[PDB]
Amino acid sequence: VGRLIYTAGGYFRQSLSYLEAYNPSDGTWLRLADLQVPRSGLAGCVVGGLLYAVGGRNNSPDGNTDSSALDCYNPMTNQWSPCAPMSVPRNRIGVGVIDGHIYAVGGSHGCIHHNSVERYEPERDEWHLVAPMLTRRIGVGVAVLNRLLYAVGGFDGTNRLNSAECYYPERNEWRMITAMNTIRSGAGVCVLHNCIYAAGGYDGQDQLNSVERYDVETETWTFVAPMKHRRSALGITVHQGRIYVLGGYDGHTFLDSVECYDPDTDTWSEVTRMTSGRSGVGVAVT
Ligand SMILES: COc1ccc(S(=O)(=O)N(CC(N)=O)c2ccc(N(CC(N)=O)S(=O)(=O)c3ccc(OC)cc3)c3ccccc23)cc1
Repeated sequence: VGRLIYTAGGYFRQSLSYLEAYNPSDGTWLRLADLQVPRSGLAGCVVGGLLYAVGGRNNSPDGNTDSSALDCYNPMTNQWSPCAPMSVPRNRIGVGVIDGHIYAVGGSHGCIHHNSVERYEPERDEWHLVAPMLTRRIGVGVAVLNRLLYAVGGFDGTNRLNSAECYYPERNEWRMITAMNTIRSGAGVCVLHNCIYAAGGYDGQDQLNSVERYDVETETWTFVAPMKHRRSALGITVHQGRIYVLGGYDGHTFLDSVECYDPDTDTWSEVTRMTSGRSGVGVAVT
């Protein structure tokens, strides 16, 4: 009865409003308060025991479906709360937390492919922009390791990317790192045991099940055990020293499948399934 896995938003026929907490130990799902606005291709994160949903794409009927919204969920009260919106709409967004601050990375607004990045301070409820990335990335994967922010893969508006870059907060500058072996957009990126994992995604022709991690020491991307299902636009997070992937699109079907990665045995495996297949969710743990 400790920490739970929270899934918010997603897509099936349209942008979804579901918020659902999964309990890995007893294997159950709990339906929570809906998002005030349905959104797909959003990102989730956690700061001070609070759940945030960032950007994405809503179901607005006026032609403006790209979201610039930031929303806060309080588990203790089951209340969603609107926060200060970002400086620009960011669909297919990537998020990372450093020292209690949320970084919104890349994403898209219509034909605009953001290389820009902004930082949200919960203690001030403010968004301030920082140094833009070296590359424009939508469908980018973001993760944080030792107070450094990594932007991985994506789509620069012309080509799908295998390249990755690193953000140094104390210098406000970006620095390219070693590229992935695989071209990936809409991948699952996270930090587990001092490595940066990149799972699934879309190489431009197929959805992927291959998985590779990055080591700062050797500066190399090496493959690990592949997922049971190819999937892009998947939700990802860590729980109890294991990696969890949620939903996604395999090319024909919006997956309800949920797989778990054991780094000690280098094994993947389905452990449960969501209440309904869906892609482009945001996920966090608290
Ligand atoms: C037509 O089927 C789909 C597929 C995915 C969705 S989604 O609701 O999920 N969604 C919507 C969004 N808010 O943008 C997303 C769509 C596409 C994404 N990719 C683009 C990118 N730059 O990463 S993707 O690389 O992953 C991809 C590529 C080709 C595909 O067709 C075979 C399918 C997906 C999204 C990437 C991340 C989050 C949402 C995406 C909905 C319907």
